[PDB]
Formats: sequence, C-alpha cells, structure tokens
Amino acid sequence: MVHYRTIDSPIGPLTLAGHGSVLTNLRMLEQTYEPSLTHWTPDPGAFSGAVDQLNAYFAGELTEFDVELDLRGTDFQQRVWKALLTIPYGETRSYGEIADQIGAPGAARAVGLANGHNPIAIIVPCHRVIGASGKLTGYGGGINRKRALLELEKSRAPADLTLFD
Repeated sequence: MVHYRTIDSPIGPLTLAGHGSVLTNLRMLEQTYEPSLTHWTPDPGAFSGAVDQLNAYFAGELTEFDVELDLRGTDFQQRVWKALLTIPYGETRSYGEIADQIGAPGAARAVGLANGHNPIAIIVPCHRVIGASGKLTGYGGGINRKRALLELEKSRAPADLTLFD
C-alpha cells in the first residue's frame, strides 16, 4: 500500500508518506483536511534516512537532501517541481523566473497555483519562491511556516570558521 509516519519539528508536525523508502508526500497536516489519509498504514520506523536529514536540516547541519521522491501531478506540475528542486539553500526565485526556466514565458500565475499543490514540502522547496511584492502566500498558517523556513536558511552561520583564521 502506502504507509506514513509523523515527526515533530519547529514549524509543526511534519507527516511523511510513500511506498517503501520513497517519499510521495511531506506536509504539515495538522488542522487541515487530508482525504487520502484514511487509505494509509501507520509505520513508526519508515523513511529512516529522511527524518535524520530533516532533523539535521532543522539543526542547520544539512544544506542538501539525498532522498528518493515520486512526484505525481499533471505534466505542467512536473516541470514546475523540476525547476523548484534547482533552487539552492539560502536562495530564492520569482514566479516569473521559474516561468522562464520551464519554457513558458509569462506563466508566473500558473507556477504559483502549481506551487500550491506541491506534494512534498521542504525537500521540494516551494518556499524559496516569491512574487515581486515580497508578500508571501499560504492558508493554514502556511505563511508563517514559509517565513520561518526562509529565516532559518538565511541565518546560516558561515560553515568553516577557519577561513577567518
């Protein structure tokens, strides 16, 4: 089937799901409607690699993820989530820039709606994309989760303090 595990984090109870050792889902589900949750087996020891990476990520030790994903969505969504995965830690892009990257100049608004449907939060970094106005998006408190995540990434102390020696 598809099995799931829930872990805690600074921005809330993250839920990881997928078949075997492959993520298909990662969303802070607390206090929203997730239909497909009833069709899922609980397994408190799955995706063991991932949680480490996450807990490391939240601690600031991790900059890049090594996890296997299976994004399912329309072709357009596929391409937008492809581009998303090419924005590095500590950086951002505008919705327009993404629209150019995927080869459909002018589709700022479509990316934004395709960002909303991102199956895997944090690892596919939907938070590293912002409009020109700087106003962030998201219902459910999702704005604060994005903001928090952006702050955490910017507050990254320079890695080696030996470059100052």
